[PDB]
Amino acid sequence: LGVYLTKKEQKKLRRQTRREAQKELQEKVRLGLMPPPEPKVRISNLMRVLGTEAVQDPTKVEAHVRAQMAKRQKAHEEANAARK
Amino acid sequence: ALSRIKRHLLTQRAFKEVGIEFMDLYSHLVPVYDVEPLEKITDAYLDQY
Amino acid sequence: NVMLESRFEKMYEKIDLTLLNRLLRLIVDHNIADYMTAKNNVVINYKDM
Amino acid sequence: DVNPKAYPLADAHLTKKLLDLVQQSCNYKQLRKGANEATKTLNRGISEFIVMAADAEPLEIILHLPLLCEDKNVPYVFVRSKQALGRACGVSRPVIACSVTIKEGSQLKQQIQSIQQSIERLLV
Amino acid sequence: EYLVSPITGEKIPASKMQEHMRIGLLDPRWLEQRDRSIREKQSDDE
Amino acid sequence: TRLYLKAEQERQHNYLKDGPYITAEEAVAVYTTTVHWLESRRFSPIPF
Amino acid sequence: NIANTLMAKALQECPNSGILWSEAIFLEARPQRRTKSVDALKKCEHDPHVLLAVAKLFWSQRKITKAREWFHRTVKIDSDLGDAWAFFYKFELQHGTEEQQEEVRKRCESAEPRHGELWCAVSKDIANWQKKIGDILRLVAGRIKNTF
Amino acid sequence: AKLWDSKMFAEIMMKIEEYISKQAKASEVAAPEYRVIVDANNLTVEIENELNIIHKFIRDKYSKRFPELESLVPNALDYIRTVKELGNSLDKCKNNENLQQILTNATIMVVSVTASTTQGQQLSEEELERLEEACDMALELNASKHRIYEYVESRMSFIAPNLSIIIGASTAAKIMGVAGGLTNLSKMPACNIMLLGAQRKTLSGFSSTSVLPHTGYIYHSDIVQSLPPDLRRKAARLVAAKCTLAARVDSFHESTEGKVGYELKDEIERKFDKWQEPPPVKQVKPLPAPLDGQRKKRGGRRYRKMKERLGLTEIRKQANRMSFGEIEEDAYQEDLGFSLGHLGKSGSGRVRQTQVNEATKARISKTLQRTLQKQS
Repeated sequence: LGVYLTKKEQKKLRRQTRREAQKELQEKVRLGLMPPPEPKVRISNLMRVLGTEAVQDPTKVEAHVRAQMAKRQKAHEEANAARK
Repeated sequence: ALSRIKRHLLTQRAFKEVGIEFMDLYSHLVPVYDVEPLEKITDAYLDQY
Repeated sequence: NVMLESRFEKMYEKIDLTLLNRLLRLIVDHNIADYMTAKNNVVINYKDM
Repeated sequence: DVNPKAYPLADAHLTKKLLDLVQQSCNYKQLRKGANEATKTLNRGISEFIVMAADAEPLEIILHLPLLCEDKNVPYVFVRSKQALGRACGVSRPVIACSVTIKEGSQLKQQIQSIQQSIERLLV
Repeated sequence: EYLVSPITGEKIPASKMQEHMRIGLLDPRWLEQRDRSIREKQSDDE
Repeated sequence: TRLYLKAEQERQHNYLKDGPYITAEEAVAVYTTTVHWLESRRFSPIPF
Repeated sequence: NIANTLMAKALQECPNSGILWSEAIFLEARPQRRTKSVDALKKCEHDPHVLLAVAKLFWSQRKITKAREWFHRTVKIDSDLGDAWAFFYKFELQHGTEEQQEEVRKRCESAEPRHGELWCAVSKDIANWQKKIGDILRLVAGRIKNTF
Repeated sequence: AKLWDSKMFAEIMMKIEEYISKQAKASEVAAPEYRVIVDANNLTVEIENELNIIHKFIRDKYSKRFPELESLVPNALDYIRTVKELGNSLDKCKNNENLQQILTNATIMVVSVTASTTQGQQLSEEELERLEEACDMALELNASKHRIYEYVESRMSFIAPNLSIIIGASTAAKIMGVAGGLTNLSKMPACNIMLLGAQRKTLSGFSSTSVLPHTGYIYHSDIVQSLPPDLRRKAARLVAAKCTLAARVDSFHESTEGKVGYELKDEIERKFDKWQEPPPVKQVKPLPAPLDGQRKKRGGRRYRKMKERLGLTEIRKQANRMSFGEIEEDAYQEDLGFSLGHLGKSGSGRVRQTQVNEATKARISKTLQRTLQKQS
């Protein structure tokens, strides 16, 4: 019959899988397969990443940041809908 | 903190080891004792009371 | 007129813990006396000793 | 087969449900591991059933559990593997005796009665 | 007996199950750490 | 420090092996004197 | 041993039974009477027979102050219940002073909130009911039918 | 009454069961011997219960004379022996050679001290003779218990072979008698076997650890006592668990020769050797080479928090600024070097008082929070 891996064993398996995916992404970025990741910017983060450009064109920066936030939300809802 | 102190006074009879050093006065040695701070609070309150 | 100045040579090192516990129970709550005399009986540590 | 003194010994179909319910009770903080804790639960009258393995090295270290279960009127059943019972207990080490304990308002109650009825059917 | 692997999706003998779980998730960075611990040890002088 | 701690270990082992160094008569005399003093001064014990 | 098996069956089928639990305390041997027989029991319920059983267990351990405190708690929580007055009187006579025993006996006097049905509680719990027991009471014609 | 009824029960038991035990013991010098072991294991329990009754009666009777000795002497047998030796005459309490055996020298001072300040009045002749007869009965019962334990030690080569292999027959008998017999000891959890025969020794001022709490026959057995004191609780736990396994094996009369007993004893010795194994060789880590150049360090929320915690604060900025030419009075007596600087002194340029940077608050570590969760 089937067997049940313990909670520590589940944690180890999940950690190893996450590290494998993270290394996959890191080596893809190293070799130029994927573009290097952009900083994740929220509203409270807007003045730290885009601070110098948000004084010249504040509303363009706000629109870009909110577009990034929506795209992050867009992918999550898209994955949820495709999985459902 | 007061509740913990009273609990230690009532039920605590075993304690962790305390370190010892010796202040060198160049004429004799004065023992110096390092107690755990958690027990130090209880001992200080007991002394004051 | 004769004046005698002296000191108890090793009073700190010769206070019997059982007798001290009894004498403390004389003046303070037996729980407090037991706590104090048990606190006086702990592991003295220094480096490897 | 391998161990004749083991009785009652659950079959393949029942042992799957036994291990699944043991794992579920572990997820609900309702399981005790080891012969000593099974004995403690039987003495305290908190265990509603007791599982154990049929491959203990002496087999006499969990053989007092059937007697104590008869004394306390608690169903008991044997499985053919200690390692699988330990895994179902969420423990890497093999377990040769596990106890499922009474809880107030637990949602595993119906499965508990179902497994107890099956265990009673196994005996005799 | 034979058991299905919760880590590999394959059937394994029941006797090797404990070792199978023990070494089926041996973190490869443990091997990396052992390698770099032995590379420095060989290069150590007296 | 090492020498003093070795001597202290010897002293503590001597006390443990040889028991209390205060005879029961001496302890009784000390305790009776303390009790009489406390009774004379009308001392109420310190409560918890 | 058969008594222990029957008691285990009875508690399992009928939990929260104050008298059954109180008697199961005294089936179990002295080493296990406290750590397992009365702790989970106090967890299960707080029947007047339960508090009386705890006081009896403390008395059997010669903890006089704890026994008196638990007996006072039993009296306060429920009077004229569980026939605890007989055991309280016996314990006060054995350990308590004569003045304390007399005060307890006076407090055991017939009163609607306290010891109104003390004889009835004794007959119900200590199984002192008899054919002539009811006739001995004030309700010779009435309590005789109620009593055994 | 209860003293007499217990005497009648003891006499009835000794007339039949003790006589049968003596006859079976002297026989080797349709009437089996297993039933003799069963009734001896019943006798030890009956004697323990009636000895508890006798101790209760003695304590109740003696509370009139010396109402504190029960707390000072917790053990029942030691209490009985002490009340037998002391009696109404507490004047002989000084230099009691007869009390050094009954009580340790630590509690002899305590009882002698307490006897000097006791309010208990003297007993009467009837009370004295009743107490003395009760003490004599208690000592007779103790002697009978010792005899039956000797018989059980002799028979443990036959009744409990594995458990006698793991631990000596003396400890085997002392745990089997106190547990109520082989079956009751085998139905007992391994954690409750290590606590069998654990006298609640009263700490006489000393700490609880000195009195070795939660200690029983197993701990005082030969194999456990053959360990350094820092390694004896673990040895007691391991030996108790293996003894429970051996007892469960023996209660079904399996492995009569003792194959399981040796299979457990040798692994006990293996565990003991592993615990006492010399520490392995650990290489000394050399000091890191002095560091030159640039190493890129990340910045972010963690770095911002660390910089806020470690960076200079406004009040700590004013602390290290001292006015030139304006001599200030000494603030702290114990340390003349200590000075507030511009803090609280004119010339700092701040009209209002500087506030405390709450990011520099002192709080306990994460692992110290865990201990507080295990304490409350």
